[PDB]
Amino acid sequence: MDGEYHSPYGDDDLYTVQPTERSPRDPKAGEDVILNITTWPIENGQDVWVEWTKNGVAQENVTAAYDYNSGNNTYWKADLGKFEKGDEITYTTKGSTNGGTAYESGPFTFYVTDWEYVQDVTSVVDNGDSITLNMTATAGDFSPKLYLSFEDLDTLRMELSPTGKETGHAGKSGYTVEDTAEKVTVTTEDLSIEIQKSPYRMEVHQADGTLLTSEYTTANSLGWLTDGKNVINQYQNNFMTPSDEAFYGFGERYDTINQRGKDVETYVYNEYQDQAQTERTYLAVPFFVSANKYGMYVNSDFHSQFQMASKVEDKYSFVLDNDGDMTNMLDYYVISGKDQNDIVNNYTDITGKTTLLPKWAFGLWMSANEWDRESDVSSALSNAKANDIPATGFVLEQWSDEETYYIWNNATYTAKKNGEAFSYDDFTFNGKWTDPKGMVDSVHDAGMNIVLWQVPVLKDDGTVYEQRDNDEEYMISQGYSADDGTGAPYRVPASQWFGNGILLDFTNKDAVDWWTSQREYLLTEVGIDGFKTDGGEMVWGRDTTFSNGEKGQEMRNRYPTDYVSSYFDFAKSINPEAVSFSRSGTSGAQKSGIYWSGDQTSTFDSFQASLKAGLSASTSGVSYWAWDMAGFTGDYPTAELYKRATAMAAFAPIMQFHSEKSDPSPSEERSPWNAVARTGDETILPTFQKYLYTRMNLLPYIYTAAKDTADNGKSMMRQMAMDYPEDVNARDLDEQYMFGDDLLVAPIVQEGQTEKEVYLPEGEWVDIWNGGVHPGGETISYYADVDTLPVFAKAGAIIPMNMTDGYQLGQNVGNDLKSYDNLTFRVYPSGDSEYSFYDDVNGGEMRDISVSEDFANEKVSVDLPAMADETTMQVFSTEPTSVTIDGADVAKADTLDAFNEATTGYYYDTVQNLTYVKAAAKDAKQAIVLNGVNHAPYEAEFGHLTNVTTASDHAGYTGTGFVAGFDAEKEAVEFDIDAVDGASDYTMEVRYSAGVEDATRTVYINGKKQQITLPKTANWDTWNTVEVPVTLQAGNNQVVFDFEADDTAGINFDHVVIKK
Ligand SMILES: OC[C@H]1O[C@@H]2OC[C@H]3O[C@H](O[C@@H]4[C@@H](O)[C@@H](OC[C@H]5O[C@H](O[C@H]([C@H]2O)[C@@H]1O)[C@H](O)[C@@H](O)[C@@H]5O)O[C@H](CO)[C@H]4O)[C@H](O)[C@@H](O)[C@@H]3O
Ligand SMILES: OC[C@H]1O[C@H](OC[C@H]2O[C@H](O)[C@H](O)[C@@H](O)[C@@H]2O)[C@H](O)[C@@H](O)[C@@H]1O
Ligand SMILES: [Ca+2]
Ligand SMILES: [Cl-]
Ligand SMILES: [Cl-]
Ligand SMILES: [Mg+2]
Ligand SMILES: [Mg+2]
Ligand SMILES: [Mg+2]
Ligand SMILES: [Mg+2]
Ligand SMILES: [Mg+2]
Repeated sequence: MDGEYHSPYGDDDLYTVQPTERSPRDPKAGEDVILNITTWPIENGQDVWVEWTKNGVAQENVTAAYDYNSGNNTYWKADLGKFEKGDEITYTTKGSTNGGTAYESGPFTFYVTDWEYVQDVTSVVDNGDSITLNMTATAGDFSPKLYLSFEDLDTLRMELSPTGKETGHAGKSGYTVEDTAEKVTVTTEDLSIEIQKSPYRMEVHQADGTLLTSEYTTANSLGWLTDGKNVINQYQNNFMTPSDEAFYGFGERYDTINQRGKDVETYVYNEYQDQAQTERTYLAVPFFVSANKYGMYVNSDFHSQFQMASKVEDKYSFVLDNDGDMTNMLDYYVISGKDQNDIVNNYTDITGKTTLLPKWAFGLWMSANEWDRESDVSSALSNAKANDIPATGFVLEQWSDEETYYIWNNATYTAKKNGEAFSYDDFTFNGKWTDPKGMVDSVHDAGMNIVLWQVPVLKDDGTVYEQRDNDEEYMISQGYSADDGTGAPYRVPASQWFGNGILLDFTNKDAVDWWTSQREYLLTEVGIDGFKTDGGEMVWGRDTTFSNGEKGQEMRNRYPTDYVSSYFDFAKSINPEAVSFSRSGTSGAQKSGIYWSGDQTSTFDSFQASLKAGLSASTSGVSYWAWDMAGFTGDYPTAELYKRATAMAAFAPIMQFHSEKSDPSPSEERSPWNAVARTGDETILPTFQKYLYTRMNLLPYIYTAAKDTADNGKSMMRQMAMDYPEDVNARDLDEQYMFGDDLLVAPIVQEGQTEKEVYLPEGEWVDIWNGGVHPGGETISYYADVDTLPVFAKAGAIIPMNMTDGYQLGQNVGNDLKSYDNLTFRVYPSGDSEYSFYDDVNGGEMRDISVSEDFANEKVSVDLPAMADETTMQVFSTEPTSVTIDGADVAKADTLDAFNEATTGYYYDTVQNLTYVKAAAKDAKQAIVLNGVNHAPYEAEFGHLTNVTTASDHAGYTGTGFVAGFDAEKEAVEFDIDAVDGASDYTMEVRYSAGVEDATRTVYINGKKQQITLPKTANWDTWNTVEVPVTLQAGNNQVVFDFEADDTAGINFDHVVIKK
């Protein structure tokens, strides 16, 4: 016998076990305890046994029996039997061959547990800023205490002390209590908390009485798992949930946006590519938002399992782990708010606000693992320029020596001792990187910023490399690693990524200062702009111990955020414009930069999953989210996937392309120029350009939304139910979302699809590309070829943009971040709307713009505040008869060139139905009024057409053309028309041409028929308007124009306008 081995918890992995563990790891009462033991080599005459005590009394030895052999080893099972709650078992496993050398493992101790639950509230003590509920338990001899406090008047905090020896924290005092013999009610202006005393049971209501959530119907819902003497290993609570409740968030989730029916694990993990299928994630957060208008946050870094109607149909539960410490209270919050986004804001009050990033973060980020030398970088920059791709972000991954990870590849130097930091001058730069500072300089010269890839582990694959060995030596001697629980440094389990490597203990300030000081020259001298801090999901083992005294169970989820946050703050301390780009974290991750969805494939299935990950991450407070556009590996994406992915990426929080392969032939770059090369489809380039340029045109709206995230907790990209939680059609949507406050984006995420369903909530929605109007409250069908993305503006939207003199979306404005070309505000008038623009170009002043729609009196008014730049309003309406600024008429410009050369004026874009109004910069409010205007036209060519087509051969039409002829039976044009101001009579203007003879058409208004006369126009190049009286009602009015048997003559139908 060369050895024996048993270790009850193995690596403490949630998904797998080592072959020498105890099962169950933590025995409960009535569970059979099995010890898996190994001996080597495989040899006859081996004896394996267990020496042990139960409650301090020696037991008869238990003999192990063989299980199987594998490799050089024999595996055995020793059966200890079942135990009762309270039993303390201590054991040593032993092996020997023929009475000789006994080898052993242990001693190991476990305490047998069982569940104890809250029974009744015996007394209530109101301390003014906290309330204590003294309770009885269903079993055992504890005297538990549940403390209630208010983090705010709409945010309830519960802290449970099973033994009653701990005390909860103070909160707000603005509550009242109505305590009676059978019940206690705690009320604030936002919540009503009703608590039955016997048995204890809590219901959380809004002040108006509406139920938010409640503990399970049978009570005894709240519990702890204990042996009654030494340990508390888990906590649980159970709640009632009706069949229709939807549950969002839980960190970044790849399988579904609605976790109803799932057992959700709060456990960070590095799962390569099949995150959806395994239901795993790098970024896990114990916070969810329910469409029933509340969120719940379990405040603990230990692993938890959320059982969302996965066991019993009307029950959800959380089971939270603990390390045994009986003084650790259960601490969770039930979070209300003014709306769903305010619930997220309240959550970030507790766990941390998003840190506003510099504007460069919101441009295109270019990346490819294959970029591994200076010539690759100069080529990327030249290709970007040759293809008119003004990106703002650049990433290097394969930049280092691949040993120390803070030294440029090929650099030579005099190896240092004692972890002393190098300076740029210490190195002689060779081969792939002859001048790193110059390389960096060239990136900045192109208007981009660079980040370098990092890991939180000191590599140790057993190979010899002088400087790495020097650092490992120093790190261990300073106690800069975490401890394995025996005085030795913690190493990542062997079979994992960076197996055998030593983690830097990021809880240890001195260790962090040392680790970062090795990277300092990169920021102070080389001039980088941040780090792509990869990995973090590397803490295994229960006995793993950190300088803060916490161990592995508690630190696994926290470690990656301690790591990311440590680098983020460090980089920023030296360079205020620095940005981190990471993948792993837990609650609080949002404070430290960008999170991307990790490693996926270039397929539509993966694209769908990526969108689910961004939507769930959003609800969980991680707003600055990215993904590898079109996937980073697998067979190269098809032109169709690359085009569909580019569209979505451009209308996402962070836009970034990337690829896995280190030295492929041909190139695996997910760049647009390489995509053209690989697919042979040259049309990819102008489509990518269109989207990238549109994003840059929208950068003012995007960056303002980025600031709203930081200040008010509203994520940039949001699942539909975050804005419409009561809308039954919005609950499960995962192929569209809101972007900023006012844009609805509906990416085509299915292969071969061109008929896109888009669910439109209540109100009016306008296609931002062409001015097509879509009343809300139904699912429409939008024809989207491979180059097209449905995007719609909400009623009342005010959207800042940076336009060229062309003034259309999709025109290249460049990547200048320090000035605007033509600062423009796109407006869709609807009642009174306001917007606060973040003018970062001019010191970050908030510009409060308001708009007052008054179509009933043919007017739209804009109150423009003082600005530092010339402004152009683009207002969706019919053509004005006049426009005033401060009561003085501004000049009408007949052409766009004339509009551009003017200092002030107005111009009507006939194709887009937009009135441009130009105002000069002034240190004073300016009152703009558009007179004689009506709601924009409903274009006939955008209507639902039956057996009739469009044309554009006779000039003077609005929109893109008109419906041509429309002169045969069963030919029809149907509009979806909104009442401008509620149910009422209105005048409908019908614009047409009838160059040959008088005509008539039949019109149906919500089923009510009338015939209209359309007299002859001078010729087909002459348009006329006819006014028809209609009665419209609230919502969507179906207005169908038909050519019936008694109708006559051909016309060209331009549009209809609704007015008073
Ligand atoms: O050759 C010139 C002529 O060609 C097309 O039609 C010939 C069409 O003429 C007479 O009928 C038309 C009918 O089709 C419809 O026309 C509307 C259409 O008019 C112009 O285009 C016609 C073509 O249809 C063109 O002049 C115009 O440019 C276009 O924009 C309009 O949509 O309705 C008119 C009025 O009732 C009718 O006169 C003729 O009766 C028929 O035999 C012949 O096929
Ligand atoms: O939102 C309106 C409309 O947008 C697209 O169609 C625009 C398209 O409509 C007609 O075919 C005109 O003749 C063209 O000039 C326009 O480009 C969507 O495909 C459609 O579904 C949507 O309703
Ligand atoms: Ca038209
Ligand atoms: Cl007209
Ligand atoms: Cl009517
Ligand atoms: Mg699906
Ligand atoms: Mg609040
Ligand atoms: Mg290369
Ligand atoms: Mg700098
Ligand atoms: Mg009004």
